[PDB]
Amino acid sequence: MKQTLLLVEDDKNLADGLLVSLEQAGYECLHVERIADVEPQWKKADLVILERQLPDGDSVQHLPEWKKIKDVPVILLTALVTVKDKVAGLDSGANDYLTKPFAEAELFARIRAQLR
Amino acid sequence: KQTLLLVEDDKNLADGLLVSLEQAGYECLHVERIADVEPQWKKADLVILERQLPDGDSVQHLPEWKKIKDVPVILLTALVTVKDKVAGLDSGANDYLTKPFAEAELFARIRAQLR
Repeated sequence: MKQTLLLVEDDKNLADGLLVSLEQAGYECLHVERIADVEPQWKKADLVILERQLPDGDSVQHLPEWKKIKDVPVILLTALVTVKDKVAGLDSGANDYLTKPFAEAELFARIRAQLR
Repeated sequence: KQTLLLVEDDKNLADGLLVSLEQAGYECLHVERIADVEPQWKKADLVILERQLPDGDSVQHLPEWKKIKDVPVILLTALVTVKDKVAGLDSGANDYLTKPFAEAELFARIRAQLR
């Protein structure tokens, strides 16, 4: 009875703070820190908050195959901020692309838009 | 064909933008005021919507229009703050792109909303 967000983030300090705000807002959260660990949790998520710069590669390269598993909204959240990065991320299947540093208020609003 | 409705009173911007959108294979409808939006709404597969129009702020009218038809809406404006973005998105917009923008980014975001 809560919408489940999958957060894929290897910056521990950021995820720590973000997960508290998301949980306080009433979301159920799953936290993964590597590309190798995304698939087992993918089907449980109602929306994926996905960083690109992960310890085992670039998640945008794996996003099309994840989309084949389940078509959930995906918001890329990364410090790869150029227009070329954004075009690459969105054309690989992402529904939105929020740059780091970001405002939690914007991330919350973009989550709502994807789940309405 | 996929039909785009552009709501833009900056004539020079719309002029150049409409040429790129038509060249990419989209059919385009151009509106320059809020009063001229409703008749075109139902024809659009996606609305590219500026906020700052001669007859007001379209964010005030966006919830109304969403009740007519739930079309993808990308706000395109120079109201660039988090407060503006939050207000725009919570009023029903699916995406919010700030001015100045890159046509390449807008094209990708148009694709994301229509797939």
